Amino acid sequence: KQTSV
Amino acid sequence: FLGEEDIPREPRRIVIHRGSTGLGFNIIGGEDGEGIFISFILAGGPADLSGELRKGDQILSVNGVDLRNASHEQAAIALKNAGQTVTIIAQYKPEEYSRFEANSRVNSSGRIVTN
Repeated sequence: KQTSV
Repeated sequence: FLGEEDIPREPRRIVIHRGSTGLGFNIIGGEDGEGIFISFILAGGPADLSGELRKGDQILSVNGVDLRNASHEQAAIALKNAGQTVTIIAQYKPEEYSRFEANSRVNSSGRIVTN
């Protein structure tokens, strides 16, 4: 999983 | 020049003032221990303008909250809801990070190289 913050 | 100097591997404190905007970086990991790593730094974002974070950096904590063993979403939630002033304790772990990105390895100076 990859999340932009 | 600089590119031949070793990247510091000790923990660092980074204070980012982003008001009500995104931090400007991507995180990967948080599955079964792994840890939370920066996989991308957005050009022009608060994290970039801090000049103190980079891909391969593990986020040890955000505003005192230990993220070493955080799950992906909770870590994301922690960062997104961190507040206007975000204090991150980060530590460069290229070997660990390299496991996520395809065809990536670490060179003698610690730089993450992708083939």
